[PDB]
Amino acid sequence: MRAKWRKKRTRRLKRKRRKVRARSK
Amino acid sequence: NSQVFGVARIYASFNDTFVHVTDLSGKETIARVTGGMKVKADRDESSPYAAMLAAQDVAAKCKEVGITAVHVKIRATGGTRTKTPGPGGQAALRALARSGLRIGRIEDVTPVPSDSTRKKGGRRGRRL
Amino acid sequence: PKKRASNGRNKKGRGHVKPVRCVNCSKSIPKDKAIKRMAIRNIVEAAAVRDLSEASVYPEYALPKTYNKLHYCVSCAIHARIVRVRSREDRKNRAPP
Amino acid sequence: TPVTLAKVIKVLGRTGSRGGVTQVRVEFLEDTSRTIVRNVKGPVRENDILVLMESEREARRLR
Amino acid sequence: VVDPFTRKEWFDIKAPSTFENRNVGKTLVNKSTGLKSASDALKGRVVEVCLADLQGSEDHSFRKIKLRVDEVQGKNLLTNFHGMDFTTDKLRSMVRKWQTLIEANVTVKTSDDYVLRIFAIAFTRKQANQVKRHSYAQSSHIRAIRKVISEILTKEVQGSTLAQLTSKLIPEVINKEIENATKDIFPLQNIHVRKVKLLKQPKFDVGALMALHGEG
RNA sequence: UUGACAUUGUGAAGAGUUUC
RNA sequence: GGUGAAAUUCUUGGAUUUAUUGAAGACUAACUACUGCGAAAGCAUUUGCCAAGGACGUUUUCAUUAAUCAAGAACGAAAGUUAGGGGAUCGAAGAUGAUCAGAUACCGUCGUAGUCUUAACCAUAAACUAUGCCGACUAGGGAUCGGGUGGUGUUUUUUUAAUGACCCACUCGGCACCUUACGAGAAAUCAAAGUCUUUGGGUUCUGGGGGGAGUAUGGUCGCAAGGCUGAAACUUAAAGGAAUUG
Repeated sequence: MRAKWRKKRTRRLKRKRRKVRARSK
Repeated sequence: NSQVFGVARIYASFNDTFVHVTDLSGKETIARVTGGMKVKADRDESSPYAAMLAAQDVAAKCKEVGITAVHVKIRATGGTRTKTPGPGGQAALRALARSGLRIGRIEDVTPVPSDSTRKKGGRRGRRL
Repeated sequence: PKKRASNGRNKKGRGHVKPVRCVNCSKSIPKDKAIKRMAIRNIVEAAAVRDLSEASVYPEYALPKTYNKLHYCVSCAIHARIVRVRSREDRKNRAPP
Repeated sequence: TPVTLAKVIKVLGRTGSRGGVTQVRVEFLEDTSRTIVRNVKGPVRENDILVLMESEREARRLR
Repeated sequence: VVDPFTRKEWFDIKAPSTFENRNVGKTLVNKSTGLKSASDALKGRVVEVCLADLQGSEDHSFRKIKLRVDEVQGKNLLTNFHGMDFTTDKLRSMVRKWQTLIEANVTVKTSDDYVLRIFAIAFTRKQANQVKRHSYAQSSHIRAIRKVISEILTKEVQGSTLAQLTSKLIPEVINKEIENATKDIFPLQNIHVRKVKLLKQPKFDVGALMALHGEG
């Protein structure tokens, strides 16, 4: 698959992990 | 040179063909017809033979009202579009000269801009 | 690997040009890129010329002509057979036919 | 009906995908000033005449 | 089931005095009925015409003129100078690669109150042994050229009406004068005055209207 | 709010004897 | 109308098209090129002001002031953002019409953001010449920009001129292009990608098989988007690039 696309998948996954840990406090 | 001059506006796209006629004034138009009028297929709308008959009936009405000579002015769609005339242009035009209305004073007034607004296709275009 | 010293066409000193819209496929592509072809033709094609010469007031009057500067897109051209593929040296050469 | 005739000046060549059609030039045989191109179906050589319904079309390459 | 074509009357379009073939032609107008006027529907009209037809000259084939309906009179109607224009195949022939295309403009009023924008054009040229292949000019070149062209434009439109302006336009006085002026800098072939537009016009002035008309 | 009737006179012009 | 072809869509409200006039906001075509400018990103109608800058020229001036540079700093497409203004056009979104096994897409129709700018931000792209900067040197040719030298040159008409351009010849500084490979190369291909096992001109920075991984954490800047830095286990004997033959 595309590298730009892998990179964006990771961008979202990281934003999500951040949302999680922020809810976790 | 007593023959009265109108003007025939030939808009020749590939979607259809317009043979419009007025007097030398664009106001009080005389005759207006297409191949989109002269056949029901929806594919050959702009095609020569249909625009051929378009010019045929144009000349017919030109006579029935008494118009005898014409200055011709052709255009493609223009603006920012293909910028090329359609085959209906030549077809109706030749057929006009054949039908025998006096012909003259040819030109292409197809509008051309100074680098004007953007186009359909979004940088990457109507890819087929 | 590299296939053209051009890298396609000649910018080769500036860093930028402005683009255009291909007449068929519309594609925005740079101007120093952007395959070009002039096109001169008549409006009175070789038999309708004769018909007009008879149907014409203003004898001999003129043959105006349609002048169009087509900015082509690459593959659009390639399928139009504006051009075809060429071998290594046929590519190296820059001469018209 | 507005029929006309025209004798072949030149068999231009076989265009059309299947090798059935052939481009021809014909003199309209009433006005030798009239030499027009058309397309045909069948086997053809020179000197022969076609019976033309439309004297106006003058079609082009065929596929 | 009405056929207005057997209802509309006909009228004869006539040109100003500075033209020779002033019988411009014929046109169709609906019959002036009650509470609606053929003459007004005609007043609201304009017509484009080739200068070769205006003058009989085949040198005048490319210049073309809008002519505006000012006065309608008893199957006839007097036209005014509405503006000139310049055919397109000629332009695109003229405009070629390997040279510098130049344009100049100015807005100015006539002697009489006619506000006019004017547009002239020219192109660079090689000279008789110049083996290099483009013959471009420089910034100062183009700048002073456009400067002087605008200068002369303002001068001669000042010293004129629509009448004097057109009377100089037909013989192409202006191109020759700009050539005389701009020869000092550069060869600069292919001088033309491409376009002119009427922006503002004075009150109707039927007197001078008939004056310029009122003959033939 | 819509329409009418009057307040409401003075001239014209004109579409379908008309009264708009 | 619009297309491979269709359809949506608009049309007694007379559309499409004709024409007069006006507005809007837009972008600056043909000139537009193996040509210019600029730190790069990038930069074009017109005109005026502001200051700046290169090259050239220069029997001007000062005398080593400088070259590369971690840290630190100014710039930085497009997208994006906050608040105003502006929003013709296009147009992720979005809704529709087609096609097709489906189409959540290509394609047709409409159309929101933005697209325009403004006061602040963000600091990323093939931001590529994928070739660090400073300086030395080596091999020819002809184009060519700008500056510069000469011409009992051309042309420009006047009374020579002066000038203006143009041609020939020569020189600085730029874009670069072509032949040959002398040299280099893995091979492509390169007058620098040469001077290199005969291994050293100065200087900054970067890289060590692939995956995991610019992932994770932490720090830190950022309103956000995100950015800067930046792992590890674990898994892996192939991945990889140049050229040929098929």
